Amino acid sequence: XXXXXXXXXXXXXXXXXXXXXXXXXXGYSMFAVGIGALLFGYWSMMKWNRERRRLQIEDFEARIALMPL
Amino acid sequence: TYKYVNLREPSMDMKSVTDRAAQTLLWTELIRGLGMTLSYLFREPATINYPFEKGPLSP
Repeated sequence: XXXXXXXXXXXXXXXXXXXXXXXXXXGYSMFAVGIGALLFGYWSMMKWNRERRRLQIEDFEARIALMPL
Repeated sequence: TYKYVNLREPSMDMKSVTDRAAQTLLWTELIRGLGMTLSYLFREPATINYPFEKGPLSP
């Protein structure tokens, strides 16, 4: 018997198929997070600015209180 | 046989236009491209250093 190269089929590798698929973000869903992060962003930032006003008047008060300076 | 490279505009109305506009306004697909090489960093490199390891050959 003579032995040569043998053939293999099984699944035939599956040639030409789109492996690319959309993931995580769809379109409308990411905009709700996007503007949602903005709405949370400005609201939390301005609370510290109002807290800065408590310091702002009190810091400049030191110059008014000190006249022997 | 003809495979055709032209897509002939995937966008049409409302839902198909806005998601195609969202990827061009910010990024999304570029962050998806950023994540492609992320997994490539995680997997081990197929590298052979010569003075100790040797490469594959034939009889």
